[PDB]
Amino acid sequence: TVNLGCKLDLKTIALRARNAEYNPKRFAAVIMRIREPRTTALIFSSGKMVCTGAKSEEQSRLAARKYARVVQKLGFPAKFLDFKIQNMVGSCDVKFPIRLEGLVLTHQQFSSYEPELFPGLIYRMIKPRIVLLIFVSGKVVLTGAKVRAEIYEAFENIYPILKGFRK
DNA sequence: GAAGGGCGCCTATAAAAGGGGGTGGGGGCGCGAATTTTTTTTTTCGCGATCGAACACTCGAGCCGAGCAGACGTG
Repeated sequence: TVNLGCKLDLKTIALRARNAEYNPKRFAAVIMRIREPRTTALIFSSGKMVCTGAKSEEQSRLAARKYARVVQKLGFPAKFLDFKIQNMVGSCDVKFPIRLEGLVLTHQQFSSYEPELFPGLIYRMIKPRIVLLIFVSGKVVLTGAKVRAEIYEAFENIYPILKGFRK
């Protein structure tokens, strides 16, 4: 997220902008999307904006600055204030099938495998407090992170266990 | 045209931000919400209660008759 520091007129924005859309009857924020690092932003009337989609923190800082740029170019007193990363998402694969019934058995306290509902196992780490999604093919997705190290650490913890249930 | 293959959305997690929306916590006014029910019968009482209509005798105040006082007319 980032705060622009001033109030704006989203309808004018919607009118001016070329890569945006606005619908008060649907949602309050105006939606913008740029090809740079290919991203999307949520701009509030309050002066707050949210930026998602970047594949690195520098490019997200880059994209947000680019958004602040087009807002300036509209004639508005944009300010790059209070920039902060709120979440990071990662994934990887291990290339082998795995034992999930066992994993949920041996980690009952954390796991919440629901094969009926969502196909993969939901694992809630409490180290760098991270949420993982593990699938039978071996693919793994991670979220809840604030820095890359938490992903490597959370994965560094889970990888031996997973190899240990290899089929 | 029915049976089937293909395409694409669905649910899940996260996370924040703005505002509209749902439950309950608490409060309070209403007047219907009427549930109107035929009951369920159990009288067999059975007296002794209470209770208001029904009615008769006595007293008090006013009027009329007799007694008495005042006024009018004749001897």
